[PDB]
Amino acid sequence: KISTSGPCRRLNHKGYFLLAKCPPGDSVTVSITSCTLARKVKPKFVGREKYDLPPVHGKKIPCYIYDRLKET
Amino acid sequence: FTLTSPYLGTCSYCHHTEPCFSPVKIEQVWDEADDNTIRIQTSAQFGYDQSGAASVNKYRIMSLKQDHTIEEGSMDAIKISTSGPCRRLNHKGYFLLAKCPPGDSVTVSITSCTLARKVKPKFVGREKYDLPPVHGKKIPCYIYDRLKETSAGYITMHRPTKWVFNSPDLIRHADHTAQGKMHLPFKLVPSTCLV
Amino acid sequence: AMCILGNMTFPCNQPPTCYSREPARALDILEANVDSAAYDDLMRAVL
Amino acid sequence: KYTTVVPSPKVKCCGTLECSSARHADYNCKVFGGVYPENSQMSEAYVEFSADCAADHAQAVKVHTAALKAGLRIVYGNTTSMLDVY
Amino acid sequence: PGAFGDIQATSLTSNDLIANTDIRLLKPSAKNVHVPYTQAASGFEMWK
Repeated sequence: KISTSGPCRRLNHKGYFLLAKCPPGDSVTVSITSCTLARKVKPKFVGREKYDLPPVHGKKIPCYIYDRLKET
Repeated sequence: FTLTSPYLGTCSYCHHTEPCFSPVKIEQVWDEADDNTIRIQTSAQFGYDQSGAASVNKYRIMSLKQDHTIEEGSMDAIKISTSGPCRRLNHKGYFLLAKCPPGDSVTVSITSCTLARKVKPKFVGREKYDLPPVHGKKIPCYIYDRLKETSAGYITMHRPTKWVFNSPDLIRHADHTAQGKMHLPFKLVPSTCLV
Repeated sequence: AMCILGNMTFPCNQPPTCYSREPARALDILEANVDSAAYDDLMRAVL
Repeated sequence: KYTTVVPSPKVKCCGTLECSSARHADYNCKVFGGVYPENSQMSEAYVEFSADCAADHAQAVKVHTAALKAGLRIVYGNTTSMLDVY
Repeated sequence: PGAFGDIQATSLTSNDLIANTDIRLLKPSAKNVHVPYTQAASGFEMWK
C-alpha cells in the first residue's frame, strides 16, 4: 500500500517500478512497513481553466500520459 | 418509503479513474445548512430490502449486472465521504443525509463513486470556526431535520412495475408523460447552534 | 375536494381504490390528477 | 435560488421531437439533433424554486413614508401613567 | 440575469414564475445519457 498524503491507488508494476496516481503533495510514502522521501508534488492542471478533479463533460484537449502496458 | 424502484447512475471517478455505470451515485446534492449537513439523491432505494418489504438494515441496490437484479445489500456497508470520511445520519428511498466537513469532492463509496461539487466551508457567527466551540452562546440557524419531515419540493417520478424517477441520468421519459410527483423529505427546519 | 378519476368524479378523501387493491390503477388516478390542488390528500388516500 | 428541474430528457431513437413550451418558467427547451449513435434529444431544464424557500428567501419590499409612535411615561403629582401616542 | 431578481414570484405558494436566468443548455457528448447545462450562479446566491 503506497500513499503520499492521502491513500493513493496504484495501477501497475513491472520489475522495480510502480505506477500509481497520487493527488496531493509534500511526501511520498511506501508502507508494507517502509520509508518515505521528501519531494514536493506540486499539483498541476492542463487547460486554461483550473480544476481539481476532472470535470463532467468538457472539451478534451490533448495532453500527455503514462501508458500502462508493455512499452519502454 | 420505497413505493418505487431504484436506478443505476452514470457517475464520475468511482474509486479509481473511473466514470462508470454506478451504484449509489449522488445525482443531486443540497448544501444549505449551517452545520456541515449534506443531502444526497442516491441511485438505489434504501427501504425495500427483500424486493417488496420496506426495511432498515438492508437496501435495494440495482446491482451491476444488466438484468435489473436487485441484490439485497447490507445498509451497514455504504461508506460515503467527501475528502475525509463522513458519518451518514439517515436514509429514506433515494436519499442520504450525512454531515461531511471538507469540500471539492463528494464521494459515495462501497468501493464506489464521487462528485466534485464545491462544498464550500461555512459558519454562522461573526467569529469563524471549523469544529463547534466548547461552551459558546447558541444563536439561531437552520438544520436538516433527520426524522420525518418533508419539504414540499414536488420532484416528479414516471414510468420505466412501479414509479421511476425523473433523474438526469435516467432516460425513461419518452411517452409516459403526465406523471405523478412525490416531494422531498428533510424539511430544513430552523434551530439554534453554538458560536 | 373532487377529482377527475377516470371519467367519474370522487371526493379526494376516499377515492377508489387504495394502494393494494388496484396497483397501477391508483397510479393512473395520481397521473390523472397531477395538477390537483388537494394532491397530498390523494396521496394520503391511496395509502 | 433555482433548482432547475433537470428532468429525464425526451429521446427518440429514430423519430424527431419538436417540443414547445408548457406553462413553466425559463426553459431552454432545446431539441438537439444527431446524438447518441437520426436520434434526437429534447432537453428542457426549466427553472423553478429551490427545494426549500420557506426557510431561505427574500422579499423585495417597497417602502413609503413613515409614522411615529412613542411610549411616553408621564409622572404628575403622585401618579405615573404609561401610554402610547401617535 | 446574473444579478439579483432572476426568479420573480408574487408569493411562495402562487403560480406564475417569471425567469431570465442565464441558463444555457449545451449539446451532449458522452457515451451515456445525461444533460449538460451551464449557468451563472443564481443571482440570489451571488447577492449572498
